[PDB]
Amino acid sequence: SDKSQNVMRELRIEKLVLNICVGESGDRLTRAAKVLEQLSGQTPVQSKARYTVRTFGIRRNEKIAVHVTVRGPKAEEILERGLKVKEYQLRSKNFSATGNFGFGIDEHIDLGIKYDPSIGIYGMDFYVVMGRAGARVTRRKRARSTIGNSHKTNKEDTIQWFKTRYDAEVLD
Amino acid sequence: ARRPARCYRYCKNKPYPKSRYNRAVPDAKIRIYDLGRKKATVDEFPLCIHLVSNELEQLSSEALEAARICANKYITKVSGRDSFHLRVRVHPFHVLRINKMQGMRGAWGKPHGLAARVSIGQIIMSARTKDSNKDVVIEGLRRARYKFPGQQKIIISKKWGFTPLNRDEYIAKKTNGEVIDDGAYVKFLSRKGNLEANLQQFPNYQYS
Amino acid sequence: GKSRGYRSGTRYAFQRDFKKHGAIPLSTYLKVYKVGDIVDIKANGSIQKGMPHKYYHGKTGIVYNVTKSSVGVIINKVVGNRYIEKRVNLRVEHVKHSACRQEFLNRVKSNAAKKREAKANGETVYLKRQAAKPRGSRIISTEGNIPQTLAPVAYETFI
Amino acid sequence: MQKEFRTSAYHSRFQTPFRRRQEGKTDYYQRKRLVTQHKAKYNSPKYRLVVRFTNKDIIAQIVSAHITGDVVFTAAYAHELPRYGIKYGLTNWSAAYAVGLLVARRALQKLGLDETYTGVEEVEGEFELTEAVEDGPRPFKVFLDIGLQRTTTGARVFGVLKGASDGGLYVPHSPNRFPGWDIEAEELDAELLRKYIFGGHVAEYMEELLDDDEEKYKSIFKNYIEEEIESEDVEEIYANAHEAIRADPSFKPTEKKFTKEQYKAESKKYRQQKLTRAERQAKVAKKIAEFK
RNA sequence: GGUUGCGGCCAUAUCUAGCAGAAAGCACCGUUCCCCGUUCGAUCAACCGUAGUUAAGCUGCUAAGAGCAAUACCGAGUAGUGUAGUGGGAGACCAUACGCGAAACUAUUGUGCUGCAAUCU
RNA sequence: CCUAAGGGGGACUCAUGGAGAACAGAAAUCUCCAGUAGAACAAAAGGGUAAAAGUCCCCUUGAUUUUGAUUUUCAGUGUGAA
RNA sequence: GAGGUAAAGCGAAUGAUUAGAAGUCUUGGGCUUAACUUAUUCUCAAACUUUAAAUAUGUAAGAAGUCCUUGUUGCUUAAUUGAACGUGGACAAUUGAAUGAAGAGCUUUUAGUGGGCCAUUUUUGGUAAGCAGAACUGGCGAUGCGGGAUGA
Ligand SMILES: [Mg+2]
Ligand SMILES: [Mg+2]
Ligand SMILES: [Mg+2]
Ligand SMILES: [Mg+2]
Ligand SMILES: [Mg+2]
Ligand SMILES: [Mg+2]
Ligand SMILES: [Mg+2]
Ligand SMILES: [Mg+2]
Ligand SMILES: [Mg+2]
Ligand SMILES: [Mg+2]
Ligand SMILES: [Mg+2]
Ligand SMILES: [Mg+2]
Ligand SMILES: [Mg+2]
Ligand SMILES: [Mg+2]
Ligand SMILES: [Mg+2]
Ligand SMILES: [Mg+2]
Ligand SMILES: [Mg+2]
Ligand SMILES: [Mg+2]
Ligand SMILES: [Mg+2]
Ligand SMILES: [Mg+2]
Repeated sequence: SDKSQNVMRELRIEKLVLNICVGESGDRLTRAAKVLEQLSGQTPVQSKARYTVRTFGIRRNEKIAVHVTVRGPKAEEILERGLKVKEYQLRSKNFSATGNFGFGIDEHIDLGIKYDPSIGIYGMDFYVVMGRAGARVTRRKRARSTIGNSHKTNKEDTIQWFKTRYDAEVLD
Repeated sequence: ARRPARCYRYCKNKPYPKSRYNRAVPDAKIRIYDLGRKKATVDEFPLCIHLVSNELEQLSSEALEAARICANKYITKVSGRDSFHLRVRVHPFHVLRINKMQGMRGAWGKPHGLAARVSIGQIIMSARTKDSNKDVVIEGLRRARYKFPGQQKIIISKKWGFTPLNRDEYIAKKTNGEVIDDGAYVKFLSRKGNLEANLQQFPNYQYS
Repeated sequence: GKSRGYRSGTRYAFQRDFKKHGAIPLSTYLKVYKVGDIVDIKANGSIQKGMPHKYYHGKTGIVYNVTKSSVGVIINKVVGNRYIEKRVNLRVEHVKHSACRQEFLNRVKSNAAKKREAKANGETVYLKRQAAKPRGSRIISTEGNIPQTLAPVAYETFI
Repeated sequence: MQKEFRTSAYHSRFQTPFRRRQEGKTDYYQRKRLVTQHKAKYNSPKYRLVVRFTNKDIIAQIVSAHITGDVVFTAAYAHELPRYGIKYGLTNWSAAYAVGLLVARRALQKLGLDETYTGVEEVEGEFELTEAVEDGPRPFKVFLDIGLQRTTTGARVFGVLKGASDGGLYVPHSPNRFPGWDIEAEELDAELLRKYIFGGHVAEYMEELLDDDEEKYKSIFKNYIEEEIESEDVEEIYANAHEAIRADPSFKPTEKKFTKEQYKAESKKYRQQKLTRAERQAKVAKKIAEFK
């Protein structure tokens, strides 16, 4: 057996992670969290700096960034809304060797939401984790194992799937 | 400055190397261990001549440096700097200690120098050259012997150059395609591991 | 400054075996110890409770007390010109049954069986063990094995 | 540019874990705590209620550990339930309860503690432990072993717990992991627990889904539809099953369609066999020759 | 003989790269009313066994495979060492006598075995 | 030195490397893969530890009461510690 | 049973270390040097190590043993299970290795001593010392006698 045209080998999005790494804590981070909760409909989570850097103006355990994970149709909707901003043209160097891809918008009003002077504009980071069925093997508690080589997601497969599913361009 | 070597001739102490426990140790006088045409291939210098220790003894880095310089100078002067490849086979890793540089109270010494601890039959210097350059290389080692304490023997090796094979087994493995160059040394064929990689690396391998 | 702490000098004694670190296999916890059992003492470095002192590492003794997770072992230690009875509390991770019991108890069973069978057959048997005796006479055949003469070899250098 | 990691020295010095830890099946920390017995209770074993859930089955076993390997005392599976009248929902919380009750009754029949330690004959969902009878043998003590499965209030392992406890086994436990436990007001709602014992949640899903999404009701509850089982008679399926389980908890092995030898002969046809040393040497010689 | 659950020893079982897998099991897999837990029903919880798949997991096989294990007219009775002499040698050290005796190396072979219960073309 | 850095339970996995993501760069945050511990565990060094002894979370006071036995140092006295 | 010293090892971990060769620089500069990576190469460790002696060291080699039957308890077991201690029965001088045994066991009481030194072997500090400091044994002290001319 071991047929490549099997139903269970179908590529599909596992999760989309939206990152805003505002370099400071306080009002700006709170408004970035408001932007993320507006876009995703989910409460985001704030990430703390792992260590202190004077050049970047951050300190250890200072709440720096904010991020949120979306899965399913909502992930698909946000991803295509962001691909509109990218005018459906990613680079060959946007896809990792493990088959994941990402891009970064610079203004969140380009996505298609209302602008508020109080909130201001935050840039945003999009990352999509690709994967087939059976990834639960690597994430479950009992009998956790690894995924076979053929079932793994790679760069070429992800690029071809993105081009087919979005009629977009991958600039080599 | 330096005491006579007789004060440090014998392996009386346990090995005392540089470590996290003694750190302020000077450098050995010998820093260069390979001389002559060290880039020559194995086939260029078939004849190997050794200076071998007949003593369980300590040789200072100063003596190693002096003998290296003496042998190198003589052989390059008589036969040319590219007619041989000389290798010093002992590295001074043992730290000698000196006390004076009160009385016997707190007499633990300070690092004073470096010495190599050599055994009986241990090779001190190796010189790979051509056969026609035998008497020259021998006289280079025989002069270098004067810089060392104790008894040393000059032994003509049974082996091809610096390889572990005799001068006939090397020729057999060479005509059988089991030896390839690696710069100054060689790699030998293995009948273990990936068959395809082994065959690719040794194309002229007449399998039996 | 001299240091004579409890675990001084146990750097290698209390180390785990190479590629044998980590969890204890549970046959250690499934063995059953009774008062009078002979047990070897070997400290396990990964269990620090109920650990023996370094003197008892490698000693063999008699179980005298059984508690929830431990046994009491009797050791005889030389202190000057006599032995002193020492009573050591050890968790069962540091204890193993001594293999000398099963051998002597097997010689006892074998002697009883041989004696009863010899009585059944009406003969006698000697049960005392014997040291190895000098071998008897024998004849060495040389068919296919004619003696080969060896000589001491000349001196050679192989470097 | 970077060092290759999987060197021969890495493999040489690697210490592989225990076989069943590398399989991700045995938690040896918890296993040591469960199995290890008080040393003054010399050869008396501790008995575990191993409860494991697969995608299709509930496995409940009473096990004691020995040096040569674990020994099963009794075992009840969820696929035995159709014999007792439960054919569908073989992984309910209620199916878990029935399996726990079955293994408890079977163990007590095997021991002889049937008339003594009957259990909770009238299941009302109240928290209760099997109390010993004075001047009689103590109840069979068993400790719950849920393996790698997480402890959550409402989990099915505690369904097997509750079934086994009501079946007459003494299994020490607390009611704060049962469905219906109010964590703020630390008391157990026995009405909701009885609902879960008799499939009340499943029946409520049937009733709530039928009048809202009939197509999903038709796909999810097909077997009930072709069996003409409604919500109001869901509970009785369990209530009868309980009774039957207490009536005859003995194990009836499935009659085997083939013998051991027939099974082995059939399976041996689909088993690749190791190449002989000479065979692989010949393969190597052939590959060398075709390499010239 | 396969498979599952629980194991004993804990690589002959691990690792890399390929290939095959009948039956059942296991698995991925579907859903969110309910108990429950999350930024995210991804993990964890519950529900259906209904819509699908052996693609992956798992199992076995392949490789002058890495590793691991075992063995030995392998090295080597070598290195080391207990005991001895009014032995040698200026010494450093060495030989001999009565005993014990490695490691590396080399070569060959192997690559989980097994207990309880249940189940299966 | 520590109300936790003590106790119990649970969940998670560390150092580091590679490949990717607006500002963002050698170092901020996000993602996947590899990762026998090359991290961490108050403080010297050694030992020990990976579904933990490490990180995070929840609940707590076993750091409580009574007085014996034992180990180390040892005279088989004391003290400390266990 | 235990051990980690001698030896050994370093194309095995840690740490040290000589030389070329082939690749990558994409995150070094001016064809080039230097970095890394890969397979090799010379040499090491009291406070390194996979391995690992010799000597030394723990225990056992019976009658207070082994086996068979069944009494007590408030301990323990789901138990009629065990734990410990027992009643009763069987196994007799080859009663269960060697060699030796001016016998074994037990108690009281009190003297001197608490400067040591030397030789072989192991060993630390020191250039060394008829120096200073340890290990095991044997000695001198405390001991004459034959030999080393003489000499603890
Ligand atoms: Mg010295
Ligand atoms: Mg050890
Ligand atoms: Mg403690
Ligand atoms: Mg647990
Ligand atoms: Mg702590
Ligand atoms: Mg705590
Ligand atoms: Mg924990
Ligand atoms: Mg005391
Ligand atoms: Mg004391
Ligand atoms: Mg030591
Ligand atoms: Mg050594
Ligand atoms: Mg070695
Ligand atoms: Mg090394
Ligand atoms: Mg007096
Ligand atoms: Mg006195
Ligand atoms: Mg005095
Ligand atoms: Mg005197
Ligand atoms: Mg005398
Ligand atoms: Mg005289
Ligand atoms: Mg004289």
